[PDB]
Amino acid sequence: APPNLTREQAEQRAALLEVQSYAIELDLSAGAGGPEVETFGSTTTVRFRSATPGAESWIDLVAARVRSAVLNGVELDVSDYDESTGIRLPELAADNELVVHADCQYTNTGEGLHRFIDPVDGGVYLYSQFETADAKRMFTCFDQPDLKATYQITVTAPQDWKVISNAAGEVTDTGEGTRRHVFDTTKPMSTYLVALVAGPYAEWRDVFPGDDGQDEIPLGIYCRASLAEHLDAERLFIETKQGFGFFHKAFGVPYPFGKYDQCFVPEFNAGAMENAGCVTFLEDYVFRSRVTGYLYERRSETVLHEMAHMWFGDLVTMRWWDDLWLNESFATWASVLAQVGATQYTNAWTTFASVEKSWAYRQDQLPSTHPVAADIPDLQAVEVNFDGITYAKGASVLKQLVAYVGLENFLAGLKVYFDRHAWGNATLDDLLVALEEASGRDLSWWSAQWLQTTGLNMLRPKLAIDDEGRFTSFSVLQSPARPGAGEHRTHRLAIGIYDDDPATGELVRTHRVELDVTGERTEVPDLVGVHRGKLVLVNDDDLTYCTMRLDPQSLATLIDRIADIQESLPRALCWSTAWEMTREAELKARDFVSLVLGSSPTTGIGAESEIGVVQRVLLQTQTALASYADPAWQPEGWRRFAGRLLELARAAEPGSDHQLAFVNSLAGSVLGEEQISAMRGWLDGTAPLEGLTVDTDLRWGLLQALVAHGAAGEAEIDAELERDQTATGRRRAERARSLIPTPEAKEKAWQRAVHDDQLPNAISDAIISGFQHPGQRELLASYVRRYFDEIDEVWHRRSSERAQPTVIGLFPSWAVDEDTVAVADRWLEGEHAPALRRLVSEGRAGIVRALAAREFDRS
Ligand SMILES: [Zn+2]
Repeated sequence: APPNLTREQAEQRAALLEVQSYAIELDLSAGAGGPEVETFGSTTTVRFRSATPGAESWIDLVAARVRSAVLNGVELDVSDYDESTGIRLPELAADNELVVHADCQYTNTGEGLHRFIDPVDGGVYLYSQFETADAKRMFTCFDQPDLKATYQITVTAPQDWKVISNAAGEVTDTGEGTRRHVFDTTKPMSTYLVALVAGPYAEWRDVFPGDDGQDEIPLGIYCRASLAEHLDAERLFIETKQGFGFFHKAFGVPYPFGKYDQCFVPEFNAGAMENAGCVTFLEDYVFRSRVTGYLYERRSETVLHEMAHMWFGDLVTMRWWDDLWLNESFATWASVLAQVGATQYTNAWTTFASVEKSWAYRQDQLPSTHPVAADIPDLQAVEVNFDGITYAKGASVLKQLVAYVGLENFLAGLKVYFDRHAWGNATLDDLLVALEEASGRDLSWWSAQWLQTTGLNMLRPKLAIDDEGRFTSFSVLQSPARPGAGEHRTHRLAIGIYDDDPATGELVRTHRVELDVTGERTEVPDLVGVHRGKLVLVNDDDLTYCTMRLDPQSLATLIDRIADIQESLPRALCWSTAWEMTREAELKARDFVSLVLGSSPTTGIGAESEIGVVQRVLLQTQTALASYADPAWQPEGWRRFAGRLLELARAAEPGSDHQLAFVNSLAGSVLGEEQISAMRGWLDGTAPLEGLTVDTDLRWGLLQALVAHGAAGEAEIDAELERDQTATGRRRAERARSLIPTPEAKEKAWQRAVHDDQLPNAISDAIISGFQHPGQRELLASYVRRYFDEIDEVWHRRSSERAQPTVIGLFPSWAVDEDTVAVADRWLEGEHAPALRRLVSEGRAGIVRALAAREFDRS
């Protein structure tokens, strides 16, 4: 039970102490032994200064036992030691020295010095993970980011093992089964950035050739042995080299640490870690299969994300953890800049927009949303106060800060900031000021608008044109931020005009204006007299964080010309804007489906190069068919859609994501005779779609589609169960059982689902998962009113954790009716648990929204 350091405790210790250097010795000789090994030898010698001689302080440590601890000559009383209390340090001198001999535990969790035995070759692999505060599990330290120091690490290793750390080292053979690894003293670092990576790791090497004031850099890659066959080292070294050439130009600071080693470590909890000069990666980035291009891009971004930290995080580190959002956010942004600037992934801002940004917007519109910047009063707070929104929205708003300051200014203040604060600590405000100095902007209000609030502002353009089509006036209307306080933020955004390219007839940008948008209305005089083209795009370049609307004329053009938009970022914004206008009843549902389907499989989404956007659009199109479309037009809608899914898939590249995407969409769609015919053929080899590999997942999905339409019965599911029985498989089979279209099958599920008292929680969700379908609306009418009637008693019956998914999942979002809305209010009358009402409220709103759009579609 390690200590929950508080912001105050850290501030007080930071006030009093200044740490100079750490000397660490570790006995890892017993490490290559078997599971009975539980401890290792950690001897820490720390030199530090105190500015109130005679005061009492404390140093952090988490160990099995403490052999001895000797402050300034005196042997200290370790009899009472507990990890939650560390080591009190009374009678401090002005200059102190502490030596501590202890025995630390290896771990099997993510934290501290983690230990793993490869079940295949029996070899033992060690790695460390110290963020936020696990450094104390290896050595004695003041474990808080603002007491930086240099480290001199020496390890005694089994002789088969390599030992990688922050700095480069030298090895001398001990000839007793071991080797001794002495690593250079490092430059100053925080405790959680210290690395130790020890084992029989496969090892490559390469070097980034030095240039432009940047010295050469020794690079290496490591991974377990078994995994070494699948390591594309060549590729990784090219992407590492692209990054090092980019970042020192951009930042104006050469790589601060000596070499750059990157290790792929087993059982890694956190994906990647930016230990200085020793970056760690989870094993999923070692591609063991023919792998999709999105995975390469994602991996490329991840490598770049950690490399960025060398400067921002490792060279200048925060003071306390409430700047953790800024640290990761900046890195996220820097790595998309690098990808676009120096890698093959020149479409990176598009990916960012459809993946991280879209996700941020989705989260930020729910009632769960919270601001980026949270108060972090103690260490435990970090884990609960910063979540995905923090990071997804953090990156997106830092991108807008870059736009507002201006990129060249921003990069210019980065240099001031890295030089001003290098090998030291720094706050948000320390960086806002550097940026004020570089650009003359006033950012005193910025955090209060963007980091401390929630919700999105809408931007709608207000325009007028003359007989010639040239703007006579152009204003941007900003709406209050919702959900939230309702403030109007300040944006730097661009506006782009798109017109036919005479040579190709494709929509290309013919004009671009940038401006500060402020308050509830902003004028755009740079557009007066400019021809309005065919498409007017506010928030072009996706520089700001908002909800955008298209004018009526641009909207009409889009329906018939979206695939002709030459660039992917503008084309992705319109896919986004069209869906948001469908959600809000400004784009008729039927007209969104027409946007999506296009004239041909070569127009609309059939033409979208971007896999992320295709997936989202396909998913959103289904949602528009099931809920926003009008019942009269809906039967046709589904046929048109499943018709197009089928052609799109029978046209896509063979192992392509796009081909897979069209299959998976067809799977969840409502099908006609041919669709079922072809799909049935795909599970069999009767008529395989070429290149379409059918794994269990896809096979199960295809069957779930077959079974859901009556084309496949219980027997068909049952045999697939013989083909595969797994924890995942039972669930997958259970979902199929629930989908069969018969009241008896549904009746079984409601009771089994709602009422399986003794059913595993895995299975409950899988029983509900298949309980709904776009095409069984008639088959579910009974459960509309009964869910409301029943839920009360299950809420009182089941636990908090179990009950909420059942209410959310079985909420009758399939019945979009005034009747069902009326029933929601009817249920709403009786007093019920606030948490139960909390769900019915979210749930009811979805039905209401769907009904207003159902209506606009009729309009
Ligand atoms: Zn990060």
